[PDB]
Amino acid sequence: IDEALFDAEEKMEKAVAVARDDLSTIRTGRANPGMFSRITIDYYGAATPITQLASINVPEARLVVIKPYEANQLRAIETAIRNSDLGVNPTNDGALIRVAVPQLTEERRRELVKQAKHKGEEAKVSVRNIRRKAMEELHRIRKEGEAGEDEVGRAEKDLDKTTHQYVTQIDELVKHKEGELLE
Repeated sequence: IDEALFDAEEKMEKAVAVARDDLSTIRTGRANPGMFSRITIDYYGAATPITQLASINVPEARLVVIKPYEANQLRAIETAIRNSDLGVNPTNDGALIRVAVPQLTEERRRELVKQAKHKGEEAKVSVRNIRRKAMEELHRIRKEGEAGEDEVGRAEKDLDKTTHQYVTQIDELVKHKEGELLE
């Protein structure tokens, strides 16, 4: 009864952490390491993100220079960024990669808004399933009489409040990203 509830809340908090991460990978004006973390290369038969194979210094708000842990790899990485949906032009001074992040085209903004909204919807749906799982658990507990009708009743109101609070937090992260996209 407490397990179903305390473990649900913790799952929710975790889904909100994941959502936050996922949303930060969204490309935007003001470059950041976040957008590169989803681009990855064939590193000896398995894949591996550019973010475990290189260091990502961000000089200007609209420039990013990268320093691969291994100098021969420098090229495969440059290829990766050139392939991304990020719509960016890579370059290299032989040991490092220069990447100037063009201004978002207006059409591309609305595009990425839709993406951010979708990630929210995804994370909110999963919070709701976490809740349904524990809610079905309390319903079980009430049927088999392993706690009083008043106990469970209280725990159902508490879960509902907790769920609402985390769904609301995900809408926040969305609205913030969407505002960040439109200036």
